[PDB]
Amino acid sequence: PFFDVQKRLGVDLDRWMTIQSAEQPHKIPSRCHAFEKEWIECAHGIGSIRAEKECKIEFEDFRECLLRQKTMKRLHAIRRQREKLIKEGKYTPPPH
Amino acid sequence: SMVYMNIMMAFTVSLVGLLMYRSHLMSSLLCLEGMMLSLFVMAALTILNSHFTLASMMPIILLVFAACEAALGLSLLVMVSNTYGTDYVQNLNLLQ
Amino acid sequence: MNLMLALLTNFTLATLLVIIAFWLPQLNVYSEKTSPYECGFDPMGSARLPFSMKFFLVAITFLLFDLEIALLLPLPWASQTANLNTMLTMALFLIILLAVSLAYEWTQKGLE
Amino acid sequence: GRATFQFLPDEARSLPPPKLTDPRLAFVGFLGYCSGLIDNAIRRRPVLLAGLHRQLLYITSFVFVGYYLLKRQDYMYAVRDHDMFSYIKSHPEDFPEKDKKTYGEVFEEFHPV
Amino acid sequence: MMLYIVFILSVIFVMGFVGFSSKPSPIYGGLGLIVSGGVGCGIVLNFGGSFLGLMVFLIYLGGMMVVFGYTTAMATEQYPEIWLSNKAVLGAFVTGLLMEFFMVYYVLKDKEVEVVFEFNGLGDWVIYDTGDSGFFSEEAMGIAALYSYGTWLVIVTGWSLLIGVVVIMEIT
Amino acid sequence: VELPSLEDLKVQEVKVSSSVLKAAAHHYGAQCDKPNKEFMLCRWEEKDPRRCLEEGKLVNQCALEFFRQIKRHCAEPFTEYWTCIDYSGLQLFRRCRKQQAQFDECVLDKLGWVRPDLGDLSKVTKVKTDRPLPENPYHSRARPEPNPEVEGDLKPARHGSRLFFWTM
Amino acid sequence: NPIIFIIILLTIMLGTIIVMISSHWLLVWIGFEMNMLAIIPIMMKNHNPRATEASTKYFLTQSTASMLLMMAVIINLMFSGQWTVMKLFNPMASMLMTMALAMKLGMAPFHFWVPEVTQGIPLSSGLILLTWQKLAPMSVLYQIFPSINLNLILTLSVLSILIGGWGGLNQTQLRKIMAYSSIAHMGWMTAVLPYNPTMTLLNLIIYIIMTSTMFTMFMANSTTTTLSLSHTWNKTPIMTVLILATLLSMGGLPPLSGFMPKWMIIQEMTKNNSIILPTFMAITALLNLYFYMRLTYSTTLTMFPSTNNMKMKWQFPLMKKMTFLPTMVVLSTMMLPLTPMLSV
Amino acid sequence: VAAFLKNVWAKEPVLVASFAIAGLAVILPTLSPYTKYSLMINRATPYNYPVPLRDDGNMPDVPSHPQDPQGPSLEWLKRL
Repeated sequence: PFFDVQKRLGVDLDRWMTIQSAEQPHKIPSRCHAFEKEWIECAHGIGSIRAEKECKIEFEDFRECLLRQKTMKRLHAIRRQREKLIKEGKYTPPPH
Repeated sequence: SMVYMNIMMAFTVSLVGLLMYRSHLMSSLLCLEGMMLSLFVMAALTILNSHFTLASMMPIILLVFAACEAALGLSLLVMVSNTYGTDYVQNLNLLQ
Repeated sequence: MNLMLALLTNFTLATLLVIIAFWLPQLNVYSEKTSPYECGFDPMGSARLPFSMKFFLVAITFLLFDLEIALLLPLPWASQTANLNTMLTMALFLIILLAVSLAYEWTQKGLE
Repeated sequence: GRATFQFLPDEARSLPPPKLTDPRLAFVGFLGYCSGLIDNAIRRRPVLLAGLHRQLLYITSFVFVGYYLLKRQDYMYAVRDHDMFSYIKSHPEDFPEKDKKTYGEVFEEFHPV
Repeated sequence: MMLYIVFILSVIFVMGFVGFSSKPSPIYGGLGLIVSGGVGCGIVLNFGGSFLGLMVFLIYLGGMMVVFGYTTAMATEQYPEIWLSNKAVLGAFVTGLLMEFFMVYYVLKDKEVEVVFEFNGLGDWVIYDTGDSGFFSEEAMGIAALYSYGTWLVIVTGWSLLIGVVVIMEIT
Repeated sequence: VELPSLEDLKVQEVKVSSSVLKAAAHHYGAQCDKPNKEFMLCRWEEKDPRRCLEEGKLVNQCALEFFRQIKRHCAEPFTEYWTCIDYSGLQLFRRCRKQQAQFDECVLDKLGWVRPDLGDLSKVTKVKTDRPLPENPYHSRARPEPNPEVEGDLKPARHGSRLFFWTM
Repeated sequence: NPIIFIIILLTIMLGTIIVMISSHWLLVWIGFEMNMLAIIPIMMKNHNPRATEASTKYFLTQSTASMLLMMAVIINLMFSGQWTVMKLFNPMASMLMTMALAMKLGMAPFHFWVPEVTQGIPLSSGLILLTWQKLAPMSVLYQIFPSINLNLILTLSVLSILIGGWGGLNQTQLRKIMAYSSIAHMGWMTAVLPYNPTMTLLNLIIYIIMTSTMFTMFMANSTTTTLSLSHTWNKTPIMTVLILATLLSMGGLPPLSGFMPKWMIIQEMTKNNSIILPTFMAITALLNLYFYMRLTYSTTLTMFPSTNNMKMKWQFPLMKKMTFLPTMVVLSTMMLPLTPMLSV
Repeated sequence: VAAFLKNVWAKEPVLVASFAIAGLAVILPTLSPYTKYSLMINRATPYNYPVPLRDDGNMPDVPSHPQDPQGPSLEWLKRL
């Protein structure tokens, strides 16, 4: 069972390499650093059983910051928006 | 992208029929050390584009045990051939 | 984009000279006795490769001394740093942790 | 439920404490009184009234430990009801007041044999 | 030279495993790993982290792959053979070899077929997807290896290896 | 999202090379100090570089005049200075250390500048209260509300352990 | 040899502490990695060619059961990147989690890890050390608990006692009879774990006590059931009365204290309107008792002490902490109104 | 014991040279005041960019001009 010795006596055995926004030895953040700090702000004193169905907005975009799932789909469908009309004009834009 | 499907297809170098079978047990311990680099790479592609800056010490430590692990397992596989001369996984005496 | 065309030159020049030296006069028109005399001075040798214990422990011992030089590898990168009392006293630990693993095994090596 | 990783926390001061001559504390160590007699019986003693110094310190063990164990058992029920009654005190919509109705309201089954 | 130089490496790496995942007579098993270990390092030597790839040659391919071939002589020293010269090897080689192309065949070669197999597309240059640039510190990947904060990490892994010898100083 | 037009672009762009930009480069930053340090507060202290486009031109327009001054007054030792340092390989500063004072023979004197030896590139400064302080950051949406607490009073078990029968 | 036998033995329990003292999936990987490194010497000590051909059947079963765990970490590394030990945020990860870890605790699938090791290790002495490896992953399922599919954790547990029960009626070798009914007592505790995950630990602390005291009784000579006959009238007739008491206690009979878990654990399994689930298992552990009866019909009825050999000398083994085991493993059923408020 | 440091150095002067360098290596960082300058040099090497601050009441020090006598003492290295 989770004894949690390291909360009693104040050494960090690890605790620092856990999350994406913790220390950054020379302060170079990640690609989704802005959403980690925002999402952890949501569920702190919340007991995580109501956090699954209440917060639900600051987590979903953060999932979509990281994989870029629909951003790549809105991009892929523009290759099918045009590019059957290769021969039907509209180069758009001319170089450069 | 497709750089993750290949390689998640390549994680199926366990495949359990060829993780202990058939004989010449060295062929089975082979894919136990070759199941690494499907974990050493699949971690390294994720820590590196998403600049975590700290978790990239974990792929260094991922080799250090699995080398010492498999080296231990290779010690015993001499002991099965020290008593016989052939490994031959269809050796079985202690029933179940 | 030359790294990667810095070596595929070097290997296709390598595999060039092999087949021209080996395989091209291997099609020559001499008599070419194919009799089993090609092995030298150990004529038959009707045995399997026997196990040698003193030449197995040399393999495993190296492998466990090889790991923690890669822990020891980022010592020059651990110089331009923050708190350095930690950095010095931890760097001295691994070497001693490598040194004790000698002295226990050093009381029994064998004719290596 | 706060103040994690204690054997028993600071806030257990206002609990009675569970003072002695309670029959559990007599029973805790009574089994130890039985246990020391077994301790001779395993070894072909052949006494069954053997060395008392082995037959003592079993009594001292269980009674001390069992007392120091029971101080958190009475705490944990005391912290159990303390959090239930607060959630009873808030949210009256989950706790209605039932109507008092005597036996002039009910027409029950009625099934005679 | 193309934009598809990463995807063209990984298919070799997938076919590197199917080389030794079936049953090749464990001296060509070495020729399944060293092929894959370099080709796999061809993937990792992109994306910035070159120190983390070049170590896979030194400690894995340089250390373990000698000892894995320093055995198979002192044990398993029967009369050797080659794979694909028997019937049990070739029957399993082709089985994933189709799916090594068939997975590629419709993941994106159709327009979008249809809902479930089009969320992840091949290419294009968003495989790296790291713009814009950085600073003169390191890659990084460079200021990552630390005898700073992690001390509990090293004090285990140093000490876990020290019992690694004492377990093998016995039975053999 | 909404973007500014094709106008508020296409400004007078400094079209120089890398070494001639790194040539002076040292006298440059340590003596303008009004548009650029405040531009960092316009980027660090508030993000979204789509709002902050004025002072991106304030740092640029003054830099246009910095090179315009050095061309008229003293450019004869300048052009030979970044000549030798462009003789490449890492652009070291210990090779043309001899020829550095022939450039700076008069930059301290003719037009009157200074040599910022090592006090630059540190020593965090203040500027002035220039824009209104951007409270209510990027979203800062809601907390949300926590769970209320219990202090109460610790009284013991109501009739004792209440498990199956188990009086005391 | 003597001092290094402690340092191997000391680090076994140091491997399992880091499993419990951790907020980070990397450290729980190291935790029962080095346990699989530091058990392999204890298998060996007298170097017999079954033992070498038993630990190698032990080994790679706990190499893969290690290896799928690190696969389960790197999946939810991709999803949200938090590495605290908590819910796993992906049903493709948690499915691969629970039935990877089901090999180290071995459930009813992942079958013969339990008999094929424990049989025929010439170290029958202990091999009480196979109670740590039942204790490390249970300390992992206390946290992962609110993220499971609720069907897999029961289907490995409904099969657990139905096949750990049948497996040993066909046995004589009492190490296998201890190896069996060790899957069964892993069946009662993980059938409950989705419903109030404490009052699981009550079953485990009882299971450490009653099994540890069984092996210490066995360390006079006992190997086989026929050898379990020939010590009533030879070694000590008080041993026959003691070996009766623990078995009848470990069967779950209400005058003793192995009925302490079930009696409490059905207080939780119903109260959750699940009635057909305990009635199957409660009637299933009944032929888990026909091991123990028909074992007690050997020693306690003077069944043929022949081949006259006299032990005219005393006994000097070390029966450590034995005098206090069948006084808390039998007589505690009245004295536990709340053991589940100390452990809670 | 004073002969033991001279009657093993007549037999194996190999590991004796190792301990002589193993020792007198841990000892010296607790001795010379050249250390903690090794941390003082290593602290004032700027990697990142110095972001500025804002005036609000204080005004502790360090105004908008950097070449004023404003900041701390890191200029002892040029004299070094």
